[PDB]
Amino acid sequence: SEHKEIRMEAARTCSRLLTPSIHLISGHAHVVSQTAVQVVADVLSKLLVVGITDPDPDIRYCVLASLDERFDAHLAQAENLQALFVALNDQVFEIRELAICTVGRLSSMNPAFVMPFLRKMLIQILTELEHSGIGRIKEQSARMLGHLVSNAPRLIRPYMEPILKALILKLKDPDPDPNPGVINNVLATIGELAQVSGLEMRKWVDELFIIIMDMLQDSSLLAKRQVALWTLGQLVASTGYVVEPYRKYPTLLEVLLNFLKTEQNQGTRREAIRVLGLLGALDPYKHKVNIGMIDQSRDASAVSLS
Amino acid sequence: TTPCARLECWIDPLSMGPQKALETIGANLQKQYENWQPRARYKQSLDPTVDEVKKLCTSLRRNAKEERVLFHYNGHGVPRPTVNGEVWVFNKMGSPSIFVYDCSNAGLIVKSFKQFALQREQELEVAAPDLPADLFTSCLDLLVASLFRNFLLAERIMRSYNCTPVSSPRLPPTYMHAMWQAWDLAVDICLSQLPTIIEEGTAFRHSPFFAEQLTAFQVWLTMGVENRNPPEQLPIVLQLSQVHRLRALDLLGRFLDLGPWAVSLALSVGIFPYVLKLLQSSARELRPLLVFIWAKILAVDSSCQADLVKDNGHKYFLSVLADPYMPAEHRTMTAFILAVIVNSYHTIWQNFDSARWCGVRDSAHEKLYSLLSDPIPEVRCAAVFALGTFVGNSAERTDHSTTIDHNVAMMLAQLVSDGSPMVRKELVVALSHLVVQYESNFCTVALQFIEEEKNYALPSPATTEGGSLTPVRDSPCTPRLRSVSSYGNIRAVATARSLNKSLQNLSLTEESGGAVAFSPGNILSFETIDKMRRASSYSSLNSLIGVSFNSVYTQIWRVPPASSTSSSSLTNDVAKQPVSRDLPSGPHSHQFPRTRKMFDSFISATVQTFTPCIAVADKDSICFWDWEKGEKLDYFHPRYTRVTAMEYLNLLLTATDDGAIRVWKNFADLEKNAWQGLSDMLPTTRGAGMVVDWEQETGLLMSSGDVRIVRIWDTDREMKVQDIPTGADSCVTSLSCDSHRSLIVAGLGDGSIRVYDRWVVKASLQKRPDGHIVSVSVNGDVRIFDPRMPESVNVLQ
Amino acid sequence: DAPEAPLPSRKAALETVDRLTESLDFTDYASRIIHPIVRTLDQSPELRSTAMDTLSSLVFQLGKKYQIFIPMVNKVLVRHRINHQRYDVLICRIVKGYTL
Repeated sequence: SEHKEIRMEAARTCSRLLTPSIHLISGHAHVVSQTAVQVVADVLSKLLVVGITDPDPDIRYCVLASLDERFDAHLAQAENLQALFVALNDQVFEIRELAICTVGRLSSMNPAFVMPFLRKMLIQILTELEHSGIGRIKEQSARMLGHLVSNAPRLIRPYMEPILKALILKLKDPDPDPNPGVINNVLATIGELAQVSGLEMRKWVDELFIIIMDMLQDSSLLAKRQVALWTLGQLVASTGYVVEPYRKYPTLLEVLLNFLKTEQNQGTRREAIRVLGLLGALDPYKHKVNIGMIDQSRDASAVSLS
Repeated sequence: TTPCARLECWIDPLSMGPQKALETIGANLQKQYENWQPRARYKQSLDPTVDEVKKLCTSLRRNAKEERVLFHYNGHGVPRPTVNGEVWVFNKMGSPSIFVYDCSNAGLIVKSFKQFALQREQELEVAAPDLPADLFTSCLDLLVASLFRNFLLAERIMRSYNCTPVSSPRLPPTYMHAMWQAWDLAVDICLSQLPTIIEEGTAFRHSPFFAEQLTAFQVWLTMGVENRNPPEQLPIVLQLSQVHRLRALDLLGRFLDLGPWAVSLALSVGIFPYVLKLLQSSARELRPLLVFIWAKILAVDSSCQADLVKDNGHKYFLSVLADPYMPAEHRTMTAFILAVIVNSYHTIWQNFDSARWCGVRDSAHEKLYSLLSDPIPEVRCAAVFALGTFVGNSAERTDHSTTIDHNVAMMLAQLVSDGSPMVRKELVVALSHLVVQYESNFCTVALQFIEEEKNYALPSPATTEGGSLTPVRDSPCTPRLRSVSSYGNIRAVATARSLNKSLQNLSLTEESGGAVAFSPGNILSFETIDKMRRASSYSSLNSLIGVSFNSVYTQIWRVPPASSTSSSSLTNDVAKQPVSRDLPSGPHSHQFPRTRKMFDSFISATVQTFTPCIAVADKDSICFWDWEKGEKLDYFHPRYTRVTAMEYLNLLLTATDDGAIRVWKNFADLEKNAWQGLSDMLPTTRGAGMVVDWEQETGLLMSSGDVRIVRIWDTDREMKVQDIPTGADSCVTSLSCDSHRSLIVAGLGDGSIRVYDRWVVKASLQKRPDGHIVSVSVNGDVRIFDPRMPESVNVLQ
Repeated sequence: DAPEAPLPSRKAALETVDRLTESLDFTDYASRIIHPIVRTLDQSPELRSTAMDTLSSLVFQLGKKYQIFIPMVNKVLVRHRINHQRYDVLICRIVKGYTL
């Protein structure tokens, strides 16, 4: 196991210019726990790498991340990476984002360096990481974040008015992605009123993007608990309607759950009456295994058939 | 003063007239100013003259007191009213501060100053003179009143507006107004600092202190709402600038929403995150989450200290920064708020840890005279030692110690009380940390002939001061000549008798520092008493030593274990078996347990290795008679070569008295047992090498000599002189390596020891006055070393 | 990237500067400001002196982003051959503004 890389030291350290990707696609399996791998985790990130050859010599030290001894080198790795996000490299934007996810994350500089990528937004999904990417870190110190956060919705909420869409969906994905941040979302929950309206008034476009409106309504409802008892029956109504236009309903699956995880339960089948039939309807029709699946949970988690 | 200083006021209704409640608003200012204070002259509507009068009244009002002075204005239909003169003829510790409220003229007014100053600066010179400094003019729809006027009052009041205004209040909702008083006690305390962050953020270095000035300067920054109008009203100041920005600014934003909940009803809260959430990761960077930052924080910590807070965790986090010092310690004093607040609490116990930890390290910053803080520590710092705990107070007690030894503000009587408690625990700690500390607590006495009460421990510590450790440390030698400062007055008289007693008690620490230190004025372990034995070798496990004796009876001593004589006159050799206690001698052999001879120019040096007895035989063919066989496999070929010593892992060494030191390639003698043959024959040292060091785990050479110098040698590819020791005035018997470390450990016919560093520099030197060191011993990892001298051997650690 | 009309490419990049001078500029937008830095390398050297000024106008207000963003732009104008001036002057200035 050991000698596999032991000579490859000189090799991986030395050139072979186009290949050392595969040098460093290795190790990466495995170990060789001696302190050279420290410096090996270093100098090949000190060259560093150039011209789209970059992504893994990023991923690597992310996979090569370790601790605790020399704390410089640890976030010194990060230091580098942090800088490296910007430089074109459109997945290598993502990819180093996609990494880390644990650990160390902190240095007050960093959030100020973390944030701007949330402030990219381009490309959209790049941001969508750091939200969750801070989703934890949010709750280390909201000090920087919670407000840096609070900006974002305060930045984001206004985006509900401005025409359509391509952003109004680029509202959607960033809506929950902070929800790994809990408390802030709690202490506001006017995202209800905004979005509660967002679905109602129609018909604006194809609006195909709507479906992801709902996902957030859902994941929110988790942190939303009996607080969320507000506005419901409408939702139960509206969605209960929304169940029967404009299909695929992957959400109403996940959607209706969490409502009942916020617990209007058995009387619901009065308010909305036919939901039984309405489900009893769907069940044979759709395949969409989840839809096959979730109606159960829908049913199941709802009720108790009376 | 209380309230601070003199202030000016004006209002523009129009021109020369009163008004309903226009009277009333003026006081509200003075009130608000008293809420910020001071001697305030209200006016209304005046034609310029009536104004001009009271300026001179305040120009009379004696501000050499005031810490500042103010000139307010407000909006009249553009009253031009002495663009220059009254202003400029009243012009540049009661420091003047000017205030402007304009559509335009504000800057112009400011612009005017400099311009008029440009005159009233330059044109004064040829008159050989108004000096602009400490004279500043601060600059200024549906819901306003007068913004920049309200701004400073009203600091938060205005803030609540830019809250309600607008888009954010969707989230926090909702508005109403007012009420909410004692929960608001924090918002100020917050918004107090919330700006100051940006301040320490942007300050550089123009800054506070002086209060009401900064109080404005703070409230100035509330102008960043400025948002109203595409002329976002852009106050101008030249005593900056960001506004905007300043994350705390973006931060206070939801620090409001923390309050917008509880205000809805019922209060209830209470609490709120801000100070807390700011407090927490202040440790983060404080630990290692910052690269220099610049502390990013400390400003916050200051006001944070003032409350019961959280006060500890702050004061805790304080010492954290005090740990990250020295580098940021200045920045602490930049903020200095310790000097403010740390001194501001002389009121600690649990805190005494931090009060030490913060304050000690603070007090450590070296320094500022405590002044009355010295009586406070004479209370507080003294009462800390009451528990005799902890070592957390070990040197922490000694914080205040050198202060009395620093300068005299007594430091004598208030110290006398401590003078009792100080020396008391001094011997009770018996730890050089608080002791070498308490050495300063001792030093705290200054001159101050005190009492036998003082003279009581004078001997008592001096005893432990004899004890110390490595008492021959030249550190004592200087520390000896230290108190000899008091002794320049000798030989007389009274305690001078008592002085000489404590004086003579310390023996002498002599070189190497003393070798330098002497002219400026101009552990020693075991010592056996018997006739001088030539070479001495301990049994490994047992402290029983062989000592080959000049009295021919080679003695065993477990530090008498036994003598032995199979030999005559000088017995110059003992080498114990590397495993057994079996020792050779010269060339009789013994085993200290059997304590008798095994088997017998004479061979004065032999050492067990392989299993060589490594010895250079004077038959001139060096004979190592291998103790198993007692047979010499190498006898090879014009003197008695000075050395046969196995180079540890690999080899041997031979110096020759002709001057040629010959490194051994002994391989074919070791491979048989090139029997004896020279690797490097290098006459440099004119004669017999007094010591050769074949490095323990490496191959360096050495040549010691009685040449009154030494040469370190590097023998790898070939022997070459590494560096040279020197400074010997007498015959240097030998040296050695430190086992793992590099210490040339040398000794001389003076009885003194030279510990020399790999510069070939003797760093430490043990000296004995009466001896001549021809012999030494060493214990490598754990260390107890047996030296020798003319009376008899002296072991030392 | 505009359609290929070169006028906006400058003129847009100007109205920026206009506000890049004025209030509320950087942090909320950073990459989106640095992204077009590349668009200067690609399209007409027209865009240089505008890029000179766009980027410059930034350098004034916020220096955080400035330093970052040191190296990126260092390589930027290499391909675009500029390596000058006032922007660099600012760079010198504000690096010195860090020494100051």
